[PDB]
Amino acid sequence: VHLTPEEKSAVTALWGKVNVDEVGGEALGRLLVVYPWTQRFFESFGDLSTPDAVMGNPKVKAHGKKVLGAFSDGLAHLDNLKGTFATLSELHCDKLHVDPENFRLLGNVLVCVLAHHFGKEFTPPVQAAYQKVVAGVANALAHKYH
Amino acid sequence: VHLTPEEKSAVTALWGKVNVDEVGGEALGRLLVVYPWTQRFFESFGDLSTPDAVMGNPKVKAHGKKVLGAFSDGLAHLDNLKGTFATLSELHCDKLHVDPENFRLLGNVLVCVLAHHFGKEFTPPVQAAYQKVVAGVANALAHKYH
Amino acid sequence: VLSPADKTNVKAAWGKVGAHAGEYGAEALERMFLSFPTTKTYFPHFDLSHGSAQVKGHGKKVADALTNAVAHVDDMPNALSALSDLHAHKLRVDPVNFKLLSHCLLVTLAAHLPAEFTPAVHASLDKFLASVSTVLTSKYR
Amino acid sequence: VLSPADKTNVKAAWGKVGAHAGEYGAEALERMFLSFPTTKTYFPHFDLSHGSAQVKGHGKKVADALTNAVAHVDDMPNALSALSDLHAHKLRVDPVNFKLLSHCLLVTLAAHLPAEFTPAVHASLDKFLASVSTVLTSKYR
Ligand code: HEM
Ligand code: HEM
Ligand code: HEM
Ligand code: HEM
Repeated sequence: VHLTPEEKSAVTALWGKVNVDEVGGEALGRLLVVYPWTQRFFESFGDLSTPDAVMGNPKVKAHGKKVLGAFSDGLAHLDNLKGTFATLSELHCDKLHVDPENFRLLGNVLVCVLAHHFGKEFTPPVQAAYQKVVAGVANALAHKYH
Repeated sequence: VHLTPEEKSAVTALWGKVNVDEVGGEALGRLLVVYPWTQRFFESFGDLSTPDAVMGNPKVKAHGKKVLGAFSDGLAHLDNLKGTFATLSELHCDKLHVDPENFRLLGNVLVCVLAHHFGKEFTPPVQAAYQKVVAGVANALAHKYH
Repeated sequence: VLSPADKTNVKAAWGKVGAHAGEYGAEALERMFLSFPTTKTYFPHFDLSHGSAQVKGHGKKVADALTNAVAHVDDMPNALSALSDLHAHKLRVDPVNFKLLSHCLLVTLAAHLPAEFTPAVHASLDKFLASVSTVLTSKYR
Repeated sequence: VLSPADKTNVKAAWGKVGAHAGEYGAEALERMFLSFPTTKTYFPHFDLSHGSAQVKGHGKKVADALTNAVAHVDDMPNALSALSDLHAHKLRVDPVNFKLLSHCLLVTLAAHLPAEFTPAVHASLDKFLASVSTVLTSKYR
């Protein structure tokens, strides 16, 4: 993505405060509760019957941590997101055949999660910067569809 | 995009029978009728107040020819749709900011028009060949976003 | 949300499908499976060969649902209620696919009802399928 | 289509929003113009700077429409006929834009309701914003 000098600074500053053991599961977690068809891809995870089952699900937390890790990688290579996400793109596009629209949904609820955590700190300018990232990432994950 | 040789011939055969003076206008017109928000983009064409107005609009039929032409080009450069549309992607992405979903909607209405004109001749197999070209063009046009 | 014009158009059109519904629903399906291979993941056990009697039988049920959908166009959530659970609760079908089948229904129609497939009707029909799709993709039970 | 639970959820969260609706509606608009500047093309004559009294006022307006929609959840198409006429027919707003204000409104709520924005609330509020968007992007008159 683009990200101005002060933007990357803000993104970075905020991400430093992100809890890597929790946020990933919070996003993947809400992805499944809010966009229920996404659950079709995680049947092997166990009970996803209610929002409580989804959020408190061990595999959802453990997997989400990985998802969060892919994002962290992105943050470290904003000038090469497609390269950074090449492997994942093959996995999500050629293997799993995840419609690119969901890459966009995960990215956004992520933003909601970040928003839910940082509150007032997650300013419109800060959000704006994160939308750039989350858009690059999603586009990167969908590269194999282009 | 990849079209089997047998596909490229079905697409090619069919397109040779395409009324190049009308098809593009039918497609552009239906886009605007079926997806009215796209009209905002062509407001300078004038009266588009109704379906017949849209389909009867001269600038629609006129501009449609350019659109069909673009499709003929990509159809002649399926090997390099991205480069072939680099200039159109700059226009539709950087200048107009047409949402990439609309590119997909137009390709699809083109497919309905082709079905409408060729009836039974536009067989499932032939359609599938066209969904490939069409999706490739949309992707090419959205390249400046990707 | 359908205008009264839409209900008119849709009924005019779909009514001309009549006895053809099962066939057209089958063709739409086939068109879909051929055009968008991934849609096949929802019918893994299914015999999806060109003449598949299973496919033809299935499209009959799909096409009938649409007829019932058209009849109760002002009460699709109640009418399609069961199909909603099925697709949204049970099948967890990704909404995108409903856009593909819809397009395929539309292509099928256009290929078969040349005179009826006018821009306006094509417009209502799209909206209609967009509503059916919303209903079938919403969890409200 | 909203489940009784979604409606219960929506009415509940929106109550929690209480007096702060207009504010949030304004913060949503701002977040959107910032994150997705293309949306600005729709408000050429507006002063879109941070403290914009204009954006603040349009925000109360967006919120009262939502509060109105929440109040007539079962009867939104009729409830919002005017606004639908405005957005769908008149302004022809690309429906892609609604997902953007919707997302910005959720993000706004996520940032202001650290104690009430639960996964369920988020989900119900999303489905709700989606219905609202479907109504305002439908030409049903
Ligand atoms: C920006 C969004 C996304 C990112 C960055 C991302 C990242 C990841 C990563 C890191 C992995 C694990 C790699 C490994 O196997 O070690 C993965 C796997 C997977 N992702 Fe995603 N993903 C994203 C969106 C999605 C979406 C939207 C879906 C579909 C609703 C999805 C479904 C899956 C599945 C099924 C797996 C494999 C899980 C398993 O069977 O163990 N992902 N993802
Ligand atoms: C399927 C992909 C599409 C193709 C093949 C295509 C192709 C073209 C071509 C050939 C031009 C003329 C460029 C020039 O000579 O200056 C053009 C212009 C334009 N297109 Fe597209 N287009 C597509 C989709 C769309 C969509 C979906 C929209 C927006 C709803 C759109 C909006 C426009 C606009 C605003 C112009 C200029 C109109 C004017 O003269 O005012 N196009 N397009
Ligand atoms: C216009 C929208 C659609 C309508 C009207 C429709 C209607 C139906 C009906 C009537 C049934 C059969 C119920 C029965 O036989 O008792 C069904 C089953 C099913 N549908 Fe849909 N459907 C729609 C969209 C989709 C889409 C988009 C997909 C996925 C690509 C899909 C996947 C399935 C599957 C997997 C089954 C179950 C097949 C089986 O296991 O036998 N449907 N649908
Ligand atoms: C749930 C989403 C939305 C709601 C509830 C909503 C509601 C409203 C309301 C209440 C008005 C006031 C009009 C009057 O005074 O009668 C309005 C106007 C307007 N809306 Fe929206 N709106 C939504 C989405 C959109 C989107 C996403 C756009 C486009 C980016 C947009 C663009 C406009 C414009 C340009 C006006 C006219 C503003 C002016 O010139 O004063 N709206 N909207």
